[PDB]
Amino acid sequence: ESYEMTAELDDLTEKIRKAHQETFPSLCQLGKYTTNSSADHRVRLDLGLWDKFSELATKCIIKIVEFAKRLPGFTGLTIADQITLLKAACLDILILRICTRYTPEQDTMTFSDGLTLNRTQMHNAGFGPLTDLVFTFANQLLPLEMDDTETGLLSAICLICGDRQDLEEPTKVDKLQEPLLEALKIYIRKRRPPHMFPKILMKITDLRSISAKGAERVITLKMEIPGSMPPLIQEMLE
Amino acid sequence: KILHRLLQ
Ligand SMILES: CC1=C(/C=C/C(C)=C\C=C\C(C)=C\C(=O)O)C(C)(C)CCC1
Repeated sequence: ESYEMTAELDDLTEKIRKAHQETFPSLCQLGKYTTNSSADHRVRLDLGLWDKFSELATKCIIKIVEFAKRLPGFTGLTIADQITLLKAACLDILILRICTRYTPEQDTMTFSDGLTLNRTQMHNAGFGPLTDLVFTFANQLLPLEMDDTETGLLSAICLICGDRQDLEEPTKVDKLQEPLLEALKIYIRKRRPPHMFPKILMKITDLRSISAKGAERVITLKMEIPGSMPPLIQEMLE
Repeated sequence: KILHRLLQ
């Protein structure tokens, strides 16, 4: 029931917590609503849902950038690096965020405006062959009982990654990630009373296998959507 | 670029 004194890490944790909540609404503090564009059977692509989903995707990527600039030291990196980090982590954070909006008993996921889609609608909106992979991840997350604090730190840790190809100052990025890992660890300790640190980090590796496929889902969607892929989505997954 | 503007 005792913990050492860690003032500075506690401030960082708080800043990242706020940065997260403020750039990503809580499921409970959200006015969920339903649609039905094609909740009955899975189809190649429900254009009506894609239009909505793609609009929500554009906005959430915007918020992620907003979240990135709120991370201590992020803006201190070079512009090229910031862009590099964002492009490499965007999808990972997107998956993590949507899966945090999972309502297991109704098997749905809620978007930032409240739109709540079920598994079939998620598929028809554009996830296609990823639907199951993402839902499984959402389910494997429930036992961890992560809060916005942990989600923000985990997202921050995923973003600020020195092992990204093309970084001009990797060691500078590595220096920013250290406090984050330690803050996540320290935090897990006071909260969860006691082997969750490695367990939660291991989830980053699960995210990579899913984001790996998401890159190929973009190519596929390009050939099936009416116009062109929303520009911001193109910059982040090209 | 959109990223540049948003980051600038
Ligand atoms: C961008 C994008 C994709 C993934 C989006 C994900 C994984 C989450 C979106 C979450 C939102 C939009 C949340 C919110 O609003 O709360 C997929 C691979 C389907 C292909 C098309 C481009």
